[PDB]
Amino acid sequence: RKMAFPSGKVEGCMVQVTCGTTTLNGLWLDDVVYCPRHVICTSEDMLNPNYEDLLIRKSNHNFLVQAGNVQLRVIGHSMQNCVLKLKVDTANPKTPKYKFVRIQPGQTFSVLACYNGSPSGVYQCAMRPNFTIKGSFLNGSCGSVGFNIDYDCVSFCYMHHMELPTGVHAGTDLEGNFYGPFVDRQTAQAAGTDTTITVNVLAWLYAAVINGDRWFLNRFTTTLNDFNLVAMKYNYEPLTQDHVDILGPLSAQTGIAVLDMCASLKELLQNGMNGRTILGSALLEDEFTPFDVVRQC
Amino acid sequence: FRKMAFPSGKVEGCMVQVTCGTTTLNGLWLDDVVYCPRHVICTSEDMLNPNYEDLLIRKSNHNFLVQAGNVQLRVIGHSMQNCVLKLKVDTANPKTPKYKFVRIQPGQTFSVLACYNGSPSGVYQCAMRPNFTIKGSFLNGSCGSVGFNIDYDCVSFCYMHHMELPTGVHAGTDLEGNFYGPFVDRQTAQAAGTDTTITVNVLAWLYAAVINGDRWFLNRFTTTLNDFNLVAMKYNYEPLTQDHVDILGPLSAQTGIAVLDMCASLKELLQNGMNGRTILGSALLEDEFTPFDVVRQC
Ligand SMILES: *[C@H](O)[C@H](C[C@@H]1CCNC1=O)NC(=O)[C@H](CC(C)C)NC(=O)OC1CC2(CCN(C(=O)OC(C)(C)C)CC2)C1
Repeated sequence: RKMAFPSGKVEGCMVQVTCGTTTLNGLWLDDVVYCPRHVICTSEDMLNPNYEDLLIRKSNHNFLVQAGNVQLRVIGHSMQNCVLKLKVDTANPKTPKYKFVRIQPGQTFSVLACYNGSPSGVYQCAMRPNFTIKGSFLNGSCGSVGFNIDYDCVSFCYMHHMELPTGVHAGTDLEGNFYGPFVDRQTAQAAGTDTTITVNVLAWLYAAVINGDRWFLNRFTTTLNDFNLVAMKYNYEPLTQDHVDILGPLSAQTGIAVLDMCASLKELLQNGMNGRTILGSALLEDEFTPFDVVRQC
Repeated sequence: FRKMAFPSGKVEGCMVQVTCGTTTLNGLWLDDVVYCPRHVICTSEDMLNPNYEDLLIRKSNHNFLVQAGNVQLRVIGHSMQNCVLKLKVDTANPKTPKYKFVRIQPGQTFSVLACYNGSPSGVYQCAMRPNFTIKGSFLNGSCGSVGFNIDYDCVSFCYMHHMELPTGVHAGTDLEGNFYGPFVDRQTAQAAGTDTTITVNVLAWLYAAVINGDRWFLNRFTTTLNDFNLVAMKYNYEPLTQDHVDILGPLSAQTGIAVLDMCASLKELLQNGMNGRTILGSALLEDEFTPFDVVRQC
């Protein structure tokens, strides 16, 4: 089961940011609201926005920030990469303990999808190897954030900016740097070739075993390098030794050597699933990390 | 299409732990009442075939430890309603949302906030199967975790977790303590009915496919509801109810495809199969998205 982190600590930070006829979401932490800088653009502006130029021509009072029914007065503004930072005259008493992190491709996070500053849904995503995310984001979702929670600490890793023509999504870290080769401009952008997150597929196969499901297992084995030759042929990421290490706990728990599960996955890549399904899926799933699997088994 | 859960914060603000002796589970604190599974009053050997009424007569208010985090909530009354305990406490929860208690129908989906020792671990979307089980992620200590939907700002609580079945699926009650399906809160081996496919949700999925321009499977014909139901059961599909036809109304209006015409298309898919084709990029028909879910994501 794909499980998201409880979203309450993040819900308490979501606000609405408006500039002109453009409205999206902001993240209110202490006395600063973070949001995508393209809020300052109009229709025309978005095709090729000179953001430093557009920003210098804005005043604080052109930014309407609403926390529910309350307006928050903007007393200062600055831009860090693709994120706008609006200083407000009120501190958010619901600010959690937090940090800003930049996540690695293959890592997972929860997304709190919001519209008009109001939380609407929560779901689990992975940072794809090509630095897209297979999100569910509609008009007005920009400024929705992604996060992980460790203890009481929220690690914010993603802020939402755009959708690509293939229907996947792109955004930045909370420092405003995009994941991937994308730009916050209204143009058709393609991503690099995506690949499948191999260490996560292996984790999920282990999960299917832990769940008493093992039709895909076999007696064969493989070396790491020979597995990786086949993996790359099928646009799977190569498996590193640290990935093998990371899979130990699941390996121990099932008594199945990592490289034995690699030999099972190799057979699936070459033969297909021949109708059969694994944990309900006709497709090999690659958006559970080993941690995700462990913490839920 | 993703399994998307509701934001969990309004429910997180209601979770507590309830302990009797060394047995700890979760409870739901709304206004000045805490709701939890009655089997908190059981020891190990009580769970085999508990006499709940005789177990409760021995208990007093001061035997219940209710905690929000580490802070004790004093219990000032107790009673049993079906399979839930209602513990009256001396503090009204200041985080109580607007809420309702609803009893859902099979096929309906809801979010579960999986909790341990009163602390949330994760949130996910569940569907009530036609055999009144859910495929959860519930570990020891998860009992009392709740399922819910959020409409406007109103939380509709529909599920409270009580047990696991020998096949690994899960069973529980509504917030009035009435089990979904033919299960009892005893630690005995109980079997669920053979499960079936949630027809109304498949139809919702086919409407979703049409909304996104994937409509090769629409045929020129229609059917009666009875004829469809008799065929559907031969494929281990749930028969449709009138309420099912009704909740497909909005998607039928959005697409202009009458419900019974879509039923005719599905019947053809069942009888002829997919013939190598895909719908929304899958050869499998999805049955855990409700008509409401589809609309929320389109
Ligand atoms: C901010 O809320 C918004 C979020 C977008 C809106 C729709 N889904 C989203 O994630 N972001 C923006 O509007 C971007 C602003 C720029 C200044 C960066 N622009 C875009 O995201 O580009 C448009 C979305 C787009 C529309 C058409 N098309 C499409 O229909 O795709 C399929 C897969 C549905 C056919 C591609 C995506 C271009």
